[PDB]
Amino acid sequence: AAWLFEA
Amino acid sequence: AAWLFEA
Amino acid sequence: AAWLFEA
Amino acid sequence: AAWLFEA
Amino acid sequence: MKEIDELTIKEYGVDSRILMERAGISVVLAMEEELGNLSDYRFLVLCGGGNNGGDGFVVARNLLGVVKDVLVVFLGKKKTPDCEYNYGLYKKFGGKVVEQFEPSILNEFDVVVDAIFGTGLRGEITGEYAEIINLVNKSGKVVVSVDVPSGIDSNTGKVLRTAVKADLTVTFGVPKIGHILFPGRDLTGKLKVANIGHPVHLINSINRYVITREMVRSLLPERPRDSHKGTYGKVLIIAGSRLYSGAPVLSGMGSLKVGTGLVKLAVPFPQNLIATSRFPELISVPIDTEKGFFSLQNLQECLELSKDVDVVAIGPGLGNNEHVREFVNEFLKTLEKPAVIDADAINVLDTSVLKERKSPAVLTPHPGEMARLVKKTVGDVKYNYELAEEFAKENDCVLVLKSATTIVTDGEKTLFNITGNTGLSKGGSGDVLTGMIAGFIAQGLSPLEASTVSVYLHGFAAELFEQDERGLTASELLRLIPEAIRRLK
Amino acid sequence: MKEIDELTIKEYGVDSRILMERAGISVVLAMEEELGNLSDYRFLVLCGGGNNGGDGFVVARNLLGVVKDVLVVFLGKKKTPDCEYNYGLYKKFGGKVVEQFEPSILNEFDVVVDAIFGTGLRGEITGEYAEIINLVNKSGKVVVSVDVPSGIDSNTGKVLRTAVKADLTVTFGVPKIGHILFPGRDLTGKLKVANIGHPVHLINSINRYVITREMVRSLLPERPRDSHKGTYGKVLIIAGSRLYSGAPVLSGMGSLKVGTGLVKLAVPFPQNLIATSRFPELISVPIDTEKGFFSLQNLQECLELSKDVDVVAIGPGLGNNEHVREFVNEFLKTLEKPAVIDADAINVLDTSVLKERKSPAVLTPHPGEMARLVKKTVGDVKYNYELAEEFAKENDCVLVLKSATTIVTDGEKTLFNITGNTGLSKGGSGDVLTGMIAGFIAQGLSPLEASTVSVYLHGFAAELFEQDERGLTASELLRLIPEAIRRLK
Amino acid sequence: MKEIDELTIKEYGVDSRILMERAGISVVLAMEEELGNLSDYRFLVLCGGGNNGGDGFVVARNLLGVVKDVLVVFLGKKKTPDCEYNYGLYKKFGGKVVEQFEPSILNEFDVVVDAIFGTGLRGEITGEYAEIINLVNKSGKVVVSVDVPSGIDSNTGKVLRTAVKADLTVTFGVPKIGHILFPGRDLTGKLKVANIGHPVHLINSINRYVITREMVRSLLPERPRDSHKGTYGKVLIIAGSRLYSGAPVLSGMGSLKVGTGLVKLAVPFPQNLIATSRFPELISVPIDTEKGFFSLQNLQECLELSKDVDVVAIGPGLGNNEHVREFVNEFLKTLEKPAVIDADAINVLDTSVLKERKSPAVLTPHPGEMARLVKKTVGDVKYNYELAEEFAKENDCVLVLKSATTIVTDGEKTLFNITGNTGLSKGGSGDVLTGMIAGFIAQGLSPLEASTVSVYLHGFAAELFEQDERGLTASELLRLIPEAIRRLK
Ligand SMILES: CC(C)(COP(=O)(O)OP(=O)(O)OC[C@H]1O[C@@H](n2cnc3c(N)ncnc32)[C@H](O)[C@@H]1OP(=O)(O)O)[C@H](O)C(=O)NCCC(=O)NCCS
Ligand SMILES: CC(C)(COP(=O)(O)OP(=O)(O)OC[C@H]1O[C@@H](n2cnc3c(N)ncnc32)[C@H](O)[C@@H]1OP(=O)(O)O)[C@H](O)C(=O)NCCC(=O)NCCS
Ligand SMILES: CC(C)(COP(=O)(O)OP(=O)(O)OC[C@H]1O[C@@H](n2cnc3c(N)ncnc32)[C@H](O)[C@@H]1OP(=O)(O)O)[C@H](O)C(=O)NCCC(=O)NCCS
Ligand SMILES: Nc1ncnc2c1ncn2[C@@H]1O[C@H](COP(=O)(O)OP(=O)(O)OP(=O)(O)O)[C@@H](O)[C@H]1O
Ligand SMILES: Nc1ncnc2c1ncn2[C@@H]1O[C@H](COP(=O)(O)OP(=O)(O)OP(=O)(O)O)[C@@H](O)[C@H]1O
Ligand SMILES: Nc1ncnc2c1ncn2[C@@H]1O[C@H](COP(=O)(O)OP(=O)(O)OP(=O)(O)O)[C@@H](O)[C@H]1O
Ligand SMILES: [K+]
Ligand SMILES: [K+]
Ligand SMILES: [K+]
Ligand SMILES: [Mg+2]
Ligand SMILES: [Mg+2]
Ligand SMILES: [Mg+2]
Repeated sequence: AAWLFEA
Repeated sequence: AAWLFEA
Repeated sequence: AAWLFEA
Repeated sequence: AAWLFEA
Repeated sequence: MKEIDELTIKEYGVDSRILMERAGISVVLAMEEELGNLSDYRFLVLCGGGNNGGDGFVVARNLLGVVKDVLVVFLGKKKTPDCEYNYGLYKKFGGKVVEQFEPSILNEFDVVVDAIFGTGLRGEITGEYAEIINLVNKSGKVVVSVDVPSGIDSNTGKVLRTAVKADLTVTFGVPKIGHILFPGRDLTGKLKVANIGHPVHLINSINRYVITREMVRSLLPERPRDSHKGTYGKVLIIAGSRLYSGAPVLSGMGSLKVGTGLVKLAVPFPQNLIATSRFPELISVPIDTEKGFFSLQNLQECLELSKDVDVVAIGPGLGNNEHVREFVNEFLKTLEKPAVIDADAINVLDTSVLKERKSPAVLTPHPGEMARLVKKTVGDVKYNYELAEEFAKENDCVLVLKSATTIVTDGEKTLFNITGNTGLSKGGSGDVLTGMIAGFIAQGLSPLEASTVSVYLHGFAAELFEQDERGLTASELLRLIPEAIRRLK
Repeated sequence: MKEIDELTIKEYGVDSRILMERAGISVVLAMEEELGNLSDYRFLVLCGGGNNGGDGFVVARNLLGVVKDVLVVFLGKKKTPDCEYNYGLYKKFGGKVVEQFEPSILNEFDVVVDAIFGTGLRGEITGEYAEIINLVNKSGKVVVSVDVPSGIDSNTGKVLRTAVKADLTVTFGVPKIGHILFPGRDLTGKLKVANIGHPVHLINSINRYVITREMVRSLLPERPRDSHKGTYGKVLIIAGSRLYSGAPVLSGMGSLKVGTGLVKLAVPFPQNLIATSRFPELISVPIDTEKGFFSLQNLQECLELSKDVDVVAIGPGLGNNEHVREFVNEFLKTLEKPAVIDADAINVLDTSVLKERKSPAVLTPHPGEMARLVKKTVGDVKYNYELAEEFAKENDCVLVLKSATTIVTDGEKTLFNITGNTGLSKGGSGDVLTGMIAGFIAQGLSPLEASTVSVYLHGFAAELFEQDERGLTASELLRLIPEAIRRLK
Repeated sequence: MKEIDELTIKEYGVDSRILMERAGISVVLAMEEELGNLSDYRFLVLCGGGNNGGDGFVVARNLLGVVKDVLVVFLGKKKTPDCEYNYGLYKKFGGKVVEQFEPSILNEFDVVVDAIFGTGLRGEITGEYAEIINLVNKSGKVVVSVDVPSGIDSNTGKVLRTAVKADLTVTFGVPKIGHILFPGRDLTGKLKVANIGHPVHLINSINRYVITREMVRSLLPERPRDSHKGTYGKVLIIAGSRLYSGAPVLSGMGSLKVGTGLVKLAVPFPQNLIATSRFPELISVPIDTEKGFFSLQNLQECLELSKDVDVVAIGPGLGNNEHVREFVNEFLKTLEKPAVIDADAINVLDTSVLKERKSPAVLTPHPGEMARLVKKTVGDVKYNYELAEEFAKENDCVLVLKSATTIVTDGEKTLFNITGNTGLSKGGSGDVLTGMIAGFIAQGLSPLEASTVSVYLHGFAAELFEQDERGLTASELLRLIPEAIRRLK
């Protein structure tokens, strides 16, 4: 779930 | 529950 | 819910 | 939920 | 209700100001019930110069200091004394009134309170009143109508050129005819009837009624445990033809699903065999006809079949030609049993027959059939409860005038039914209702009682359908009747 | 509120009859809220000759035709105009009034509506009024009191020889002092305050307040994310002795549990070691004393410890002998920081010191300590909010007079606290509260605000205890404070 | 869409590289949506020399450093400019490219990204491209196709000798015909349509549509509450014969289940009795025939029955012999009502009749019936949307060409339906659809709208069947229509 965004 | 209002 | 009564 | 993809 | 307010004030001695205060606070409490906490909303209150607008000033005043914003637009020229009193209080409490309606004003408010016209509306709305109402209807704001949506004739439910479409209508003492008949029923949205202090005796002196769940539950016949089929009556249904073979079947099961003991159909051979192939619990007597329709040659056999029953239903699917007309009229003149008269039996009926009958009758026309029967237009008869009352009284019958709101009257008592949906706007629906009415009569209800219970339950059963209402058929309606009865108990 | 009714009528122009109608219907709606559907119950309405009894006639009239039975027993001699008007309406609507109370009459009713006396009661109730009220209290019927239970002095909460014990009291506009102070608080049962149409401006001109959840939530200080301990203040607590070694510990954690940054105790050696053995996050400075109690020889050290804090609390467990008295008074005369003064510091206080201080102070006496401080009896000072106001005003302080209802006043604003239970009637409870108040002051609340928030939260924490309240101890109360804060948000 | 890309670049000024980057990242996001976290997987990216392969280089590059392994096999000879640009970026970022496909290479990867050919494929795939695609299809790895599975003709859905079978296809801007028609629909697997930045105006200038839930919900007719059966229209169905007695019944209930008010069947006696024995809410008129089939002797009666309806459906179960042909053609030439023409009425139809009719018509052939009607082979007409468009335009009709993907066209607008399953590949299915279409026309939808809504809902109802689809029958489909309507709302 992290290709686009880091929290 | 009906002193004031009838449905 | 408070127009008529405060608890 | 549809800016990128239509099903 | 004009009578009821006047009497409460003039005879009982309740101050007009007390009635008006109670009306307005009832609107506030009703809005709170529907919206939740009121304190976040901004209220635009539209007040006329009458007592309706007076009620509106009471609403507005009681919101002051408790909600986000209130503004009154006063739209009249003069004010009744009570409206003037409550206007003065609204201003004394710090309230803002403008006398000019500006279209952009709708933008800054969440709820519109419609206190423009109540039961005092006479004549078409034109002018700037019409412009204002049309703007409110295009605004998409939440609309709460005081007493009746402005523009509805409270006596008929007709729109007087234009009317407010309300999400919530709060009316006082009793519902008005205009909330009950369409189009007004549609414009009312959700209806609350508030008790504003009229004596309960005056409220009950009303001669026209809405058919309620409690009324129907009290009329349902008893099922004593030590019973047998004869306890619950016997119905003959004279129905069907070579053209219309399904009608008998729907009428017959209609009677059986409401608890009738024995149901017998008289149907032209071989159409009579259709009934038992579907529901073998029906008795479907073959009638020998010349060309597939009842005629005078079947008179004597139908009279014989009638001797051993409690009620006869006639008309569904009979066809309408001269030979059916001669049969129907001679049978009904000679039959000394209650009759439920529907459909093609209504289309060929000689009303002089009704006057000469000793036994009772129920007539179940839709407005097309009613129009033919009194020689008027559909627009003349539709929702015309005074005409229905006159007809029931003159012909000594119960008249069930079918439509989305059904009218049931014997000429002294008139009841309005509001159960049902558009799934009943489909062939076969009426045929079921005819059977239900005959059935209840056979079980011991008077024609008026049987009619009242049947119209309610027929509509309520439609509402129990689990999928989209437009897909409802009469065969599914039948299946749902016993559920409607269970839920009613 | 006599002012508020008079002004609403005389200045705003609301008819007295409108107020009275709204009062009575509010009682009906309130009963329905508590009882459910009213229609099964039989109501005995007891009406005096005043406006309270007038309100009762309104209640009675509005039940006519809707419930199982209503009867009014009229107990007065004469009727005010509004009572006379509503009596007349009750009779015109078909209502039954008797003028004789017969003990067996209670047998035939389910609910007693007490509309005998309201805020007009003056003097002891004797005579047949007293007999009637005593019969109602022994009847075990459901009792609903109009405005205030009859027999309570609405200004003080005292019982005027005898009073009705109510399950439900419906009062109008605002709560009265008599609902808030005991014994009246106990006799009120569940209290509902109904809006009967007074302008919200008049209702808010009130100078005495009940401390509410919303008030406390709006006063809680902010916790900016980029903070450090100094952001949240620093407290010195001067406390304890060889006799009373626990008090420091409870006061200190009191400050820490409400979010204070740094808490420092000054406690006679070796009692100071008790604190950190229990809560090592406390700083507990050992003070060298001659005989286990603070004296003038510790004055300079305590002043030095005070330079680096925001607030000082003094008194819990100090003991009371002459040397403590000399210390306490000279310290407080010289300390230029806010002070929270409790317990033994109150017992030895010279009130002239308070008058000469430039810095603010909060005093937290129970009524025994208050009695000693003003040289009166406990009965003279208990619940005596006017005396507390006078004392706060004369001494330029905030006074927190502790009891089941706590009074907080600076002489201009007075607030009443009704949170808490009897688990707080146990040693150690007060010591925690002192710490809470100092803590909130250190965080930036004014003495009045800090006091208001602390008394509410201290009581609410007690109510969060999971087992029987009598088993609550101060150590458990401490654990519950952060839960009370969470729930408040 | 070639137009759409060219215009976006040449007229709107979006750089080709921006479109291509957005295409590739959309593939990555789509895979993540279907696979979860990508970081554990090894990706084999197969790139051609065109812009499809360019998109693939973008995919590959964006996986570098984030997933377990990426390898590109470049399979072309030359590269378009954008493919060359993205190849260069892939290498500059550290990516590995080989130019030789080795069968064992599949062993070391989890996901194959198919970026070999897109919409630029012309002609049969032979050679080593074919070998590679066949190896990928036998590999059992997860296959993600860029734009269209390689080997599908994007204009027709035909396989160009061999094609990739994809688990997931990500296409850009709009679906292509090749995703919608079979076999391509089967090879596409799950389809996602990504927005890559074309102006929404260009995307909406498309003249061919996929029938969606939102489109159908917006077309469903309104059910005004004050309605009666006539509000919802009246259908005549001319159907059945001694050979085919069930077809009338399925067509009729088809109309009733979609909310039509009145449905009348004309069916040769005694087959007409079959209908009401099953569904007594139908009117089933007996038609006297010589040998069990309609002929010219029934022309006048069928015209008379048509005067009082809104639409006529004709054809299901009529049989096909010369006398049926003479009847059907003379009836349709004379009928001045909309007609829905199905089954045997299509088999005997003279298309010159359609051209001379003033009133509208809908034709509902399967490809066998279409083939007969235009004198071509089934392979010539199946999925041939341009031929359907031409026929609809030349004959001024709506053509509904039934198959797993149904084509609905009036010659200007063409819609594709993808609801339904193989339970509809069973006798009786078409008969229901004919009734649904007539019904919606009777309710006020245009022939094109009625057709669009009906094909969608007929397929969706099939998908609501609770057990295995192969066991679906037309009688169960009927039961499910109102559920499909409910779910659509
Ligand atoms: C008496 C009663 C029949 C109607 O009186 P009303 O309530 O004052 O009437 P409304 O408020 O609806 O409207 C009255 C005014 O609206 C305006 N109005 C009516 N028809 C209009 C029209 N077609 N075009 C423009 N304005 C119109 C008129 O100004 C009318 O009086 P007017 O012609 O002298 O100007 C009614 O029963 C009533 O008085 N009260 C209703 C119950 C209630 O509100 N309870 C509280 C206690 S009063
Ligand atoms: C004016 C106000 C201060 C008191 O007036 P009131 O409400 O009429 O007073 P009550 O009803 O409590 O009782 C008044 C009467 O009770 C009786 N009463 C009072 N003390 C009594 C005693 N100790 N022994 C016996 N009877 C007594 C008296 O008869 C007194 O008047 P009286 O001495 O002339 O006989 C009060 O604020 C008020 O008028 N209304 C309260 C709010 C309200 O009810 N709202 C509605 C609108 S009025
Ligand atoms: C222009 C467009 C119609 C086709 O161009 P394309 O995308 O480069 O075409 P593809 O990638 O599918 O394939 C093109 C090449 O595949 C190869 N190819 C085509 N048919 C073949 C065959 N039957 N056998 C072997 N190779 C073949 C060819 O090499 C062809 O060009 P060539 O004959 O000169 O060698 C297309 O609309 C397009 O350019 N882009 C699609 C949308 C997109 O990807 N968006 C991003 C922005 S470009
Ligand atoms: N929109 C609606 N809302 C509520 N009830 C309705 C609606 N439309 C029709 N009905 C009810 O359905 C029944 C219709 O019977 P009616 O005889 O009027 O029509 P029908 O088509 O002739 O039925 P049948 O074919 O059995 O004679 C009536 O009870 C009517 O009140
Ligand atoms: N019944 C009660 N209901 C609510 N609050 C109460 C009750 N009894 C006591 N309290 C509260 O508990 C606290 C008692 O503190 P106080 O100083 O008056 O008694 P204490 O025994 O001296 O406690 P400490 O030993 O800590 O000094 C006060 O806040 C008081 O208001
Ligand atoms: N595999 C499938 N997927 C989706 N829809 C299908 C499938 N097979 C058939 N259908 C649909 O079912 C219906 C078949 O009707 P058609 O008239 O073509 O066949 P039929 O056997 O003649 O039915 P009938 O006997 O009623 O005439 C059409 O709507 C068609 O689109
Ligand atoms: K109104
Ligand atoms: K009282
Ligand atoms: K591809
Ligand atoms: Mg009918
Ligand atoms: Mg203390
Ligand atoms: Mg077919």
